[PDB]
Amino acid sequence: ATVSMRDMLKAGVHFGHQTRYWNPKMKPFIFGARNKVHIINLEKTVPMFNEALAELNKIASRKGKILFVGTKRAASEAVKDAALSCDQFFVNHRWLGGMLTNWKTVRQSIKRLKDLETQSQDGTFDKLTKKEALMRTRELEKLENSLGGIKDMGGLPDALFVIDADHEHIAIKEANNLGIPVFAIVDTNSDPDGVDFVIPGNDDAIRAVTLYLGAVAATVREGRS
RNA sequence: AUGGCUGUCGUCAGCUCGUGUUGUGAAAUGUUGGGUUAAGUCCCGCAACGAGCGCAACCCUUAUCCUUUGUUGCCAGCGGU
Repeated sequence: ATVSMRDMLKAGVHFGHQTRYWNPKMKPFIFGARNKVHIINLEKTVPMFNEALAELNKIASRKGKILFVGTKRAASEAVKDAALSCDQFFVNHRWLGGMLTNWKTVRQSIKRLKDLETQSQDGTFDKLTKKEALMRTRELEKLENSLGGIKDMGGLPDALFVIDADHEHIAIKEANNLGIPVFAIVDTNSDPDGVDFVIPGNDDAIRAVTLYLGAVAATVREGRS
């Protein structure tokens, strides 16, 4: 249910950012400065990695629903790969400011969406003009581009897994105003002071991210057993 | 002192709200930006997400044809003038 040290070195989780982009609040996680870029100390990661998955395993044991939030080009598809396979929810393209804190109004949008899939199956678009049809279908891809992963959820999730905390300060802050636990893959540029459970590591690699959420897909299945 | 009604800015494209969020606060954000349009018209991006009054459309008339009717309307195809 855990990962080893050498395979993490294979995915390049030690390759952080330059010294021109590091957040001074992560000095306890910096080994040294090789080639002018900070290198993450791996032996500090694995225990904190297990502190995260063990905590996430109990949340998954009580029939809990977690959220996978990754917006960058690396996890634009990787997040979805884990989601439906691990029976969870997600967002991968656009995080609407006020997705959880303003859940009362965004819930209006998901019912607005579920009407579109229903009208697309029975044959409601093939009785009216293309003027009203094609723009309504373009409204359907617009709504599934963001709400397509949390349409079949209902209510705000129990926990939350986020990638690149710097790029998702609007996401983790919404969980802080609710008290929802945060499991972040914090990088050298991000801030660790807003996360409940930090995991120092690189996120700018498709093989690195799949090593992360691919592993948490196993622990969530351990909770669903 | 007012209702009703009316002009005007101006048929100019703007004016706001709910919720969330930022700020001690007045307020801001949304409604900013890149293009576009007659138009916060539309698209993308975005701590914004949506909704309403507007704009547009639905109304009337005019320009084309078809179906239906032919009086007191009209005169091609045929007779008497």
